[PDB]
Amino acid sequence: PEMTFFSVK
Amino acid sequence: GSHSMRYFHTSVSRPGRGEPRFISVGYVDGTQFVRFDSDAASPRTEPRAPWIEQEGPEYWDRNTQISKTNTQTYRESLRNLRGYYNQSEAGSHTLQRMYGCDVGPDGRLLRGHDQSAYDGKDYIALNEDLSSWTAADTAAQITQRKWEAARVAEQLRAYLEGTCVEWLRRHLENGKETLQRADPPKTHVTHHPISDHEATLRCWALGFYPAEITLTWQRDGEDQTQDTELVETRPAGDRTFQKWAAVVVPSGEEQRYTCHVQHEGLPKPLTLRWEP
Amino acid sequence: MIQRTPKIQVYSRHPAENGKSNFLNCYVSGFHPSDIEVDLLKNGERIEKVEHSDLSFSKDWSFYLLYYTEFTPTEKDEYACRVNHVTLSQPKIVKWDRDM
Ligand code: NA
Ligand code: NA
Ligand code: NA
Ligand code: NA
Repeated sequence: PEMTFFSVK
Repeated sequence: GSHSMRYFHTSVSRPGRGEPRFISVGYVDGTQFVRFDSDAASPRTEPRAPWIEQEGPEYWDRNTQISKTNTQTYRESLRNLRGYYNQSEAGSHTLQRMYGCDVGPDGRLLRGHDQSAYDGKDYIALNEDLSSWTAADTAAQITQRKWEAARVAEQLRAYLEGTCVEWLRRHLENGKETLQRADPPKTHVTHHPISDHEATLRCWALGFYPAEITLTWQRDGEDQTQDTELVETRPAGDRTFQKWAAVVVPSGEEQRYTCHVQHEGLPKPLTLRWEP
Repeated sequence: MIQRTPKIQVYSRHPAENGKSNFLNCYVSGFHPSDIEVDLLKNGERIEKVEHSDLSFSKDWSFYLLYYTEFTPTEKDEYACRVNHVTLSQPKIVKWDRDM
């Protein structure tokens, strides 16, 4: 599965 | 051989036309296997290769929730990036990211990736150490500071060394009949007269997989790289790829020219000449 | 903005055999931004059943798409690809040439 990107840029 | 799993994320703002569209597509080597599109009538992670269809409901639901969350994060990212570059509310902008793992023939992690770009320019990338960042400009240094405080690199490292490699290996096994099958190119040399003095020799490679190939013309054994028109490798539509290379040769000198084809699917590299 | 103009290749899935069914491909690549309009044309008119791939991009961040449709080549019929993009002053038409 994909990764949930832990922060907005 | 070596293998990779990669995800390609595109988010595009469209002021006046709703919220930024988010699309994610997943690949194993050259084979697309999933998609998510926030513009679909019912956004969900959807299979795009047959072998992935045997994954169970929890795989699809987990991926759908991740992509809906990522949809919101990229939209907040796009707002922040607009601020960082002092850009108006009225323009369309693009935020791209690609991430994934490469493994060697023995399934061991070769390296991980996590790169982002804004309006087509590199913005920030996780270094090969999976522990530090390369920021392209002072804007990305703000992002870098946020991600260092939130320890994003440590969490990316965990994903890339754990989940990514494990699931790549699982996919390679479930899809071995296609992912681990190299299809060699079908090859031919065509001949296209230009004038009394010159003709085009075009070397064809059709139907091959994976996309990696070397297709070269030689004159008396010297590589003709500078005089070769090499088209970009192109998808055939059936999972395989096509490519050709052409040189313009003096009329009557055709036999001094050889086309050489190397591909993982060939028992032996090929040497082709014009057969009238 | 970085803007990159599309490359366009129009070609068939299989070598073309007049009268034998086939697939017409228009592969647009290397462009930025992602907004693009692509039509497949038969004798200058737009073909209606045209599918396309999910938007993705290359290592240099430039986008690519494959538009395709079923078709049967013939000596008289002329097929083409018509692409519009912010980098082009007019839509570009590329004719299908069965030797390319
Ligand atoms: Na928007
Ligand atoms: Na499903
Ligand atoms: Na933005
Ligand atoms: Na971008």
